[PDB]
Amino acid sequence: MIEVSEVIAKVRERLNDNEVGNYEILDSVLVENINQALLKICLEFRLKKAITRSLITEEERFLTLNNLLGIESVKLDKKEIESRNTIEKDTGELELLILSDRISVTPFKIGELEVVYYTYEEIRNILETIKLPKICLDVLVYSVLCNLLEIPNNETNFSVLANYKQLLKLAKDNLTNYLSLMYSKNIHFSKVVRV
Amino acid sequence: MIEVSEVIAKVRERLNDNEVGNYEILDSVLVENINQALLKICLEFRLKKAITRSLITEEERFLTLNNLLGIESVKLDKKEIESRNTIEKDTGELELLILSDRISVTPFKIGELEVVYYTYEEIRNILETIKLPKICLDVLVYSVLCNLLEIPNNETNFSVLANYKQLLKLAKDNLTNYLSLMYSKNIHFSKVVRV
Amino acid sequence: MIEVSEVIAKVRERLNDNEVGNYEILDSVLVENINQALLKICLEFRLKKAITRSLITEEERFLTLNNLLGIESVKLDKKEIESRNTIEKDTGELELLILSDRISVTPFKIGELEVVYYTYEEIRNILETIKLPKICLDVLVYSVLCNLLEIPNNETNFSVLANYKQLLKLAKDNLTNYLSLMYSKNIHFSKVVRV
Amino acid sequence: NYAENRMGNMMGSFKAMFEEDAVVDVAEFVETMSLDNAIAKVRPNALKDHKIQFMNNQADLSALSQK
Amino acid sequence: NYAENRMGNMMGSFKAMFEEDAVVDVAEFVETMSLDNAIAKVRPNALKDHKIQFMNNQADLSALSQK
Repeated sequence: MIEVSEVIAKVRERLNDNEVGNYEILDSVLVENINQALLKICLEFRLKKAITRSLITEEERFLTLNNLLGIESVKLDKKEIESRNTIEKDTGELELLILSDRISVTPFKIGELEVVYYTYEEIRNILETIKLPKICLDVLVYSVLCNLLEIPNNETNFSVLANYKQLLKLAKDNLTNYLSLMYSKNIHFSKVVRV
Repeated sequence: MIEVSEVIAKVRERLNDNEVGNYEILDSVLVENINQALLKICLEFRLKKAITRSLITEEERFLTLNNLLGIESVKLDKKEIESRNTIEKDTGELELLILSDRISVTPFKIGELEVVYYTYEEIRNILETIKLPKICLDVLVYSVLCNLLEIPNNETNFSVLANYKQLLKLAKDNLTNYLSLMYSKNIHFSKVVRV
Repeated sequence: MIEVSEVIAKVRERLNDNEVGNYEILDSVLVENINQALLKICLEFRLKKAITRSLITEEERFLTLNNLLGIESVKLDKKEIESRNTIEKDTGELELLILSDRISVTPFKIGELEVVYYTYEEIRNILETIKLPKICLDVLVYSVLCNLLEIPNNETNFSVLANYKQLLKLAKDNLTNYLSLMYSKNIHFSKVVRV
Repeated sequence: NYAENRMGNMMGSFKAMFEEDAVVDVAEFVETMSLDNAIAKVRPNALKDHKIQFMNNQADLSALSQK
Repeated sequence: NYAENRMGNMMGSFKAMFEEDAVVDVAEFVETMSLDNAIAKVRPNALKDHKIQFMNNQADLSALSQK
């Protein structure tokens, strides 16, 4: 778990804005930028998988998720749902209807939905805590810092942004190392193709 | 959903015009540029699919759509309409007539039209809300920002525009990542060609 | 539909001439340049197809079109007219005579002409409206703006013109995207050659 | 039987490493790409970055034929 | 018997040196890579750095066939 205070402190130090009195960058701006960074980080690395198992009937037809990034598996009464669409097809094959963070089934059928998806748990207060591995700290800083360096404070801000991009790439490499060590098999040989 | 206030604030900060009193760029200009950005974003990525199922008879012959970008499927009484034209051919094969956001059928036949198309839902007020995924925020900023950087405020505005173009390209890559994770199949192998 | 006011405003802003009192560039010049831009845009992209079905007899021998760009199909009594010429051949094969926005048939025969061609609907007032897709706005600005940047106001006007040329190329790419999505088939495979 | 079915799978199919931001609707792209007459429309500037790597599938057709 | 089983292992399989930060879930990647129709989705900017080195497995098929 990462506290927001330490991310904020590192960003303030890096922006030469570690002054309690002045705060040229408002904390609302920093919290919004941290939300954006959490968005990008959780989308690119698929950090948070969530499972929701609800029921849809004729009364309520939609399943309201929260902070949706992507759906990787849908079951309806232990039956695979195959295609995804946003158009509300009248009849045909059974597809999953996505309505911008509302989930239903296109040629509607009474039943239950077991959906696997991805989530943010974004923050709104400086005293909150980000439920992410500590290795994700440097990728949060260096990603939110590139978002703020492009305020035209200095004539050489974009070269500094370019340097921070490489630093961010290295941080992402570290994060990938961690994720592979956690959630991946410890294998050393491949399997023969069986057809 | 994205509020217009946060897009506007980021653009103002980036243009060194975050001054409440002065506002060198009028808010009408920003809202028009945001409409242009929504145009380009929704066209390139085909974000919004809409379905309209109306009826055309001899009394009213045209179907007035709104904020049209493209037609991807037309049915007339559950019959595929094949070609598209803007010339009002007298007779021949059955074609779809497009009249700059008015839809009809060229060798006119009484019936119904089921049309799938693309839409803007553009904005007109600063207090409105853009119904788009939050990941689309950075592509809205960096695209509207390149539209304003080419006001000749500075002699080095075009290099800054070039940097923002690369930033926009990365934002579009993130958006494509999101769209693939949402509205695309989770597959890992191809199918054999069957002829 | 695009209002002329917004094109004019963007051009004025881009030329550092957004001053109501001064107007270093007269509005007649801007409207003429916008007419030129509409010319080039409608010619290159074949935006406007028009059909005219009139009758030619011995009394009046010519068909006066308007804002002609090109002819893509001619029928005379549902008979294809093959070749085009401007020389008034006395006898021979049946050809279409073009006389700088006057259409007739070369070895003249009484009948009717069904002609498909291209049109401008150019503008003459600042309060008019351009009947074009909104996506065509940026191609109108960036094309009329390159026409005005080459007034020798500045010693670095041609590099700015070169930058605006690339911007115009991107705008044309967007316009081609839109046109393909509108007036083209939604196909994903080719057909086998049948000889 | 294994060699005949694996050789029937090797030809008539393609393998590729995709990045997760190469094209929108990558399942749709690999459906239309599996045909022998493929008109695949991708996003703009997706041919100059090379985020798709088509790997050579038939590196083992001759050896499997001989075996 | 050793030559037949080793030649059946050599073709129909691949070997590669991975870095420990090449891609997330490297076991998942080598599961989908072992197929003859592989659609492997990797992390962004993983095709331009070359952190995976696919080594040539069948450098010994012909000599084992002759032996």
